[PDB]
Amino acid sequence: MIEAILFDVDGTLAETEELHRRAFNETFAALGVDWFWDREEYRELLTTTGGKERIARFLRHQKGDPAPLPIADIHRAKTERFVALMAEGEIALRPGIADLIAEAKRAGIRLAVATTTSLPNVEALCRACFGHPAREIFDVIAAGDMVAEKKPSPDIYRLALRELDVPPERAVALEDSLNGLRAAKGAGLRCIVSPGFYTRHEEFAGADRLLDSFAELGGLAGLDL
Repeated sequence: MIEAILFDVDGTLAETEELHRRAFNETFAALGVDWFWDREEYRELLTTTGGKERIARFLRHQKGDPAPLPIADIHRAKTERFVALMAEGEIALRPGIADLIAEAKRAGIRLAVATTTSLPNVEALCRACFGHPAREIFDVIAAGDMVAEKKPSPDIYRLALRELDVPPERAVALEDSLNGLRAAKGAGLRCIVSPGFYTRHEEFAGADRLLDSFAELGGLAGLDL
């Protein structure tokens, strides 16, 4: 039985990371520092999950301007920009996502996000893509600093499962990245992977299904096999 479906957010519900990159760059520009993350560098920086963590890693190694503000302050400013960007643009859910979530709801299946993205990021996506606050879409929101150890650690998925009160055998995860797959699998979850722009280069050995589009599931039916 599928009692619950768990979703990563960025790269799974919607293709958002390019917008995140824009928000980072426009933030650095706004602060007047010489930092710029191009697509190539951002692809590498995405192996560090967590916004603050990604900023920290970069600032530990980069040779340009020193940080003018602490990590958290930079991330807050970037978050405000991302939230604004989500509100104005026309971000679409990835193919198949809307239909799967509607099917699940009709079927009395609970939905959760398990993500390294922050809560304001989740809210922004839900408002823009679903037209409703996150709590109206997802029964359980496990996000950001709610756990100490980020993906590939399974901790965020363990938290999500604990809050859902659903054991892994009655749940399934949808992911877009290797770190995500590893985190789901470490929590004992079957995991459906469909990569996005920034993770198409990765390898997903051990994914229960690997798809070009979540639409290939044909909804709930594709989760059983």
